[PDB]
Amino acid sequence: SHMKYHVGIDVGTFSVGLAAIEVDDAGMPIKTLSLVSHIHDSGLDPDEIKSAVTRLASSGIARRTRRLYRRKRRRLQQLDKFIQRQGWPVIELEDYSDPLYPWKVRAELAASYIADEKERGEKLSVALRHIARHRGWRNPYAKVSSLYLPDGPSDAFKAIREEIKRASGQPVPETATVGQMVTLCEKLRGEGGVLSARLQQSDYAREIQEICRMQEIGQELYRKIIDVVFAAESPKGSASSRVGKDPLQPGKNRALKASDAFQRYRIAALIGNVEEKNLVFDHLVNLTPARPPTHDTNRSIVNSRIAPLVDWWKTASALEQHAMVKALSNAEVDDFDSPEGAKVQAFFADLDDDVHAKLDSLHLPVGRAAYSEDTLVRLTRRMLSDGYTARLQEFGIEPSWTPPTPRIGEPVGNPAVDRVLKTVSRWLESATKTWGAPERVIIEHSVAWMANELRSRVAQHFASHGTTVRVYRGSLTAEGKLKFFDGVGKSRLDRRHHAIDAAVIAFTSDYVAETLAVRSDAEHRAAWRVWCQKMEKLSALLTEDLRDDRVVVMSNVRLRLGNGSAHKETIGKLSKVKLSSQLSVSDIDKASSEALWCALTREPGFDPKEGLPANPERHIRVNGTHVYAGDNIGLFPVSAGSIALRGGYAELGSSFHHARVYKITSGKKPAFAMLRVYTIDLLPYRNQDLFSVELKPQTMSMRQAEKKLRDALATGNAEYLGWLVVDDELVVDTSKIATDQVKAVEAELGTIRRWRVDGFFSPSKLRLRPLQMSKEGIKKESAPELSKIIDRPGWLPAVNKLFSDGNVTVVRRDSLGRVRLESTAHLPVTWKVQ
RNA sequence: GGAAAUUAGGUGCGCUUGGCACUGGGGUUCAGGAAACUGAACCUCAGUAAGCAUUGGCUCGUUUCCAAUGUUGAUUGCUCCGCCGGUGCGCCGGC
DNA sequence: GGGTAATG
DNA sequence: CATTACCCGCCAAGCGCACCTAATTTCC
Ligand SMILES: [Zn+2]
Repeated sequence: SHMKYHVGIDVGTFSVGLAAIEVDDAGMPIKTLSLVSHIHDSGLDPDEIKSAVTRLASSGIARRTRRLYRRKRRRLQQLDKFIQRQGWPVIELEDYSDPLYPWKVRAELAASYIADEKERGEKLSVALRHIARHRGWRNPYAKVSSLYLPDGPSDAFKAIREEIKRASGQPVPETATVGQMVTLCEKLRGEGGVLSARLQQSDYAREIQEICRMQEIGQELYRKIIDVVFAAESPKGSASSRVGKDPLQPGKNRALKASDAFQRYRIAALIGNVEEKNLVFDHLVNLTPARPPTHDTNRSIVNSRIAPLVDWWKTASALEQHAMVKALSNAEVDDFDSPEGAKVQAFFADLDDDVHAKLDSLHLPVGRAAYSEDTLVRLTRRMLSDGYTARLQEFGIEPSWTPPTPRIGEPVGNPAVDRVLKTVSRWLESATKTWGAPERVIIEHSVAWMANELRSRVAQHFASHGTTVRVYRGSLTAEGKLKFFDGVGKSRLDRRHHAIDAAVIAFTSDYVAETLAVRSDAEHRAAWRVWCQKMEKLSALLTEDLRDDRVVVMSNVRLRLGNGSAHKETIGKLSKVKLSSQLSVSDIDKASSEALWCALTREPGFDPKEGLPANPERHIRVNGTHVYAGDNIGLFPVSAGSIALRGGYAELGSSFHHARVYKITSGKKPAFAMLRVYTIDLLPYRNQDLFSVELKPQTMSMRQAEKKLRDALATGNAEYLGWLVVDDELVVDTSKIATDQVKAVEAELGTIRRWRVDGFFSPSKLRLRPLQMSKEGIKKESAPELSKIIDRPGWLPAVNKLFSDGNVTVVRRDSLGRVRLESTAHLPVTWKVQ
């Protein structure tokens, strides 16, 4: 389009004010193109009760924990295979009748020799498998070899040792293993017994060591046992995948600190910051001996006084010892592929058991450089042959060069920031592809990192079209006569003020920018006269849009199947009932599986009202498994939707993906019901349209549904009209269906016809809140009805009452806030409930 | 304003571990009982999202079974389908 | 904050 | 139908990648 306009962007803590106003050729506002107060969830996990935990954070904890249980099972499987290769038997502890049998064996093995070769191996296998389960803690980067010569007893070991001395009275504070202290007590696990059990793997390795001495087990096998019992993956190269990149040379990973490159680079940087001959002379001394810098890694390596290491350092080539640096640093992956690293790795086998612990005491510098190894070396070479100035000539980079920025929507790692970045990119792209590029983009308001990154990302994005981009401080930003919901001029309750503040921001001249912050030069005064002429012209446009309610308050919706944890974490005991018992319809709907529900509901004696009568001769098949009248079956003890899990059960919670809306034509009068679809009932149909997935009556979603809707679906009197999702926008006529507290809100604040879907409260009730309002605007002098409707729990209308007499329309919008009535791309579309 | 090296500090995540809690199997010892039995402490093993993918099986399941291995399973808010746009069939983005 | 279970 | 009480699993460890803030020397 040939229209010229300005763009104002207001960044809030949980909102984004987006504004674009058509501007005259001189600078006067003409028409408002798009006013949007975009609200976001800050990327937070809804199931974390507002402890400021994002989905990314909780996903990672679940991801790592899920792997932890897998890694723990692999260890115990490998230990059993290691025990069987030694001719020892893998005996289960439930075979022995003594519940404390593993503790007795661990104390017996650490005291005297065991005669029988069979009994000695059977009890060693019992003691080893037990220590592996509760094996204490070690530094994750410390390798197994750090335990071949275990360290002295930990502070926790000494603390527990004195604890038994007090409770038992008879102490042995000398050469006592963990097993033989505990054995004489005859409540360990928990807060009370092991006093939080802040133990160490070295303490358990010491117990294993003494067991090996008593059973005539040399170091050749003790070491091999320590390898298996204390096996663990290392977090060595865990950070190697998320390393930044060189701006000058994109494809190369950033240089690693404590490398011969960076160290020889670093001191070259300081001398340059003249004597164009004596540069290299000074550098020679600085290389090989605020304070001056040095080749810190080489100094740290030699001083270590590790006799076997120092011999390798001089004999190894510069490239060979470069691999030694990567292997010792906690940020690099050991390779075993190149010959160099294979030599370093081969050296890592022959060292004595006393050498290993000395390696962990050594500390190399940690960090990353801005450029990359090849660029690090190349500039020192060019630095040597010269006296920034040294850096310029290497790349043919025009001196004004700054490292480029990614696309606007490129995520940065912070979930709250990535919400804004992706939103601003989407809106500008929709704005650009409609009215072309803008003339000015002005951005306003820890969170300032967003605003800075926006300007940089936006400026490069619009560099071709010559668009000015500016940021301003929040205090300078704030420095009218508009009518909002709660007050005049200013408002914290009305969410439309975010777009209004963004509109004013699109018209802040830089000469006005000085005086605005100043108020909290002759030409500066000429600007103010032009400015007020624009502002007074702008004020009229927003009043109309505020009156016509053209300011759009909106948020995105989440339609994918995955949405946090799929059920509650607490597990409860199931209810077991003999099959011959009397089973009402309520009892059958509490069955722990769908197959059980089908077997019970397909019985001949089943009645849709009375259920199943007591019958000592009823026969039931569940997944080919026959169940007699004398067998127990599992039922949920609660009416809540749940799943059988880990022997017991767990409640599904608020894990609704979407809710479907039905019209029930029963002949009496058309009624409206609602089906809340659980996330779990859409798992087998992940690859389909979730809103068209045929849910079967056996699914929990169906059984938890309003009974009226269930009978209608079984007869064909329920018409699927559409689906709702959390953060969907509704238009509601509250004249006939508003509750008393809603009307009290509406009387004080005006009729509220735009509502937002915040939850699916009951199988028959919605959770709605006013779309354009925020809780922070509720003052102490306000009415208590506002806190009920806006804060908690909100308007909770019945689905049938709301849709029958509310004249409700579900409103979906595009990125510019415009109502979307039809879509070629099969995107969510506005529809009317009728 | 910005960039490099620095000293001080913060935020956000990444990786591997350590303890519990919960449910299930087992076991011992108690409390109360005349007993049958309850119930409580402990100890031990196991599960620790639901699932999805591959392989191989069964009684081959619209009551969707079993076993092994892997898992990015839960960031990226318009699922799926479709059309473009980048990217290393898939990922990201736009409608 | 969400929902369930339980009252008006 | 509307309204209200009450329910939700937690705590450590060492390290490293990213980014930001406040200062000093150069240089753009
Ligand atoms: Zn049968």
